[PDB]
Amino acid sequence: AWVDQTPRTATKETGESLTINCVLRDASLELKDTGWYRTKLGSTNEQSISIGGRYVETVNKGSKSFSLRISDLRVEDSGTYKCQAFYSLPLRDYNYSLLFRGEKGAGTALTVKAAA
Amino acid sequence: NYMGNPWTEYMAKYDIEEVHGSGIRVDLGEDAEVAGTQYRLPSGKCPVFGKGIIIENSNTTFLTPVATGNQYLKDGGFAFPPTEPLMSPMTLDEMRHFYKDNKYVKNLDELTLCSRHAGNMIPDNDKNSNYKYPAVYDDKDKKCHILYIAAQENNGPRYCNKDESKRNSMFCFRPAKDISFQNYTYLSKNVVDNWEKVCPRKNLQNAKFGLWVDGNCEDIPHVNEFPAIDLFECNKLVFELSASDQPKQYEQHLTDYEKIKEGFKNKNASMIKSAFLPTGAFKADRYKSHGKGYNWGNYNTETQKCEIFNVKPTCLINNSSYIATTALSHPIEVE
Repeated sequence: AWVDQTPRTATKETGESLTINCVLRDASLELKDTGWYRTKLGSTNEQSISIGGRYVETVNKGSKSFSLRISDLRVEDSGTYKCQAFYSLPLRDYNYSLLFRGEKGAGTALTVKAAA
Repeated sequence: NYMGNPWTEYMAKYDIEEVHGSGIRVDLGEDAEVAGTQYRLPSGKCPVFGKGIIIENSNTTFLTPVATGNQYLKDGGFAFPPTEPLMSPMTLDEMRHFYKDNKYVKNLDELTLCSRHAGNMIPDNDKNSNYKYPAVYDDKDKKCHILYIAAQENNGPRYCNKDESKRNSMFCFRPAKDISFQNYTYLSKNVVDNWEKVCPRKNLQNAKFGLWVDGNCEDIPHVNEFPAIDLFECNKLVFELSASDQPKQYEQHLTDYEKIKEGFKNKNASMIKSAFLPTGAFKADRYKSHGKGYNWGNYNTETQKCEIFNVKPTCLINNSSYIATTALSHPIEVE
């Protein structure tokens, strides 16, 4: 299973909009949960994004795809975004599912310049 | 006047406190949050060759899945229960085929691959937990075993003394390098992808660790000498005296705050939700050895004497009656 992440690069304007797409390709495992993480340039340690406000996420478990949309863009949004799938893992005894860290996206390098 | 050392690059893998960075005998060098509660877990950067866990009151081995549920015998072992599809144990090739879609991961050596794999099990549905489970890889099998229990020792004499009035039961164990563990390696979540060149593995034939002083390799000033019939016995002792993150203040009747101190996370229906917490005199840590211990041994095959030490060695002496060994090394293998 690999995570097909598009676009790979976005150069955007303050106030505009951005839609990152991720598709779980070659998955035998059902999508249970999703995660998004950014590396702002300056840092390289990866912050877990908080979905809410300008950050709106759509998950379709059926087609194992999922997407972020960032609206009204700010310069503080600049950075490399990566989505990640988390799989449900049934155990051959109980009824409860384990979570299983999936593969990560290759990334989206976003830039939100103003008048430059 | 030159203060440098032409051995420095060679001996870097024997600077165990820097390359490994955690306990060896008992590794619990990091804390991680899981569903709002901090637990201890293994965090050494180097594999531990020969290492497993002995269960004291049971006949069940530690690579047997954990308990409650009809399957691998009685009070269970330490390993992950069967999933669908089975994720533990996984063989080398099964593992490579799983991560075929990932360039970096599919090509990892068998040991970092097992560590990475083990690191994909999420603890307790906390999708964002930094907490990753350790693993044991069996080189005879090619099987990677993920460990659900990260604890390495619970066994004070007054509850755990062997099959006889212990007070009787619930879980006595200790890490060991037993002969039936020779093909095993103990892997934290942090085993580095290049351990093969920065970490110890094979013992050094015809070599004695020394200290570089004044452009000469001198004997280790301060050693403790033990009898040992063979190299295997020396390594067992070195391992026994090595870096240890065990709450090396032993507990009585097991309390919740001290269950977690030992690396436990669950009671197998919920977590171990300790609601007191150490905010006073700790620094949230006092049992992290960060690799400080008697991690090195000079085995003299003539005198059958294990010479064991607690400072990093900075050069090697050529001596045909010696074998240089470390707590991390394979207990038998020599180069």
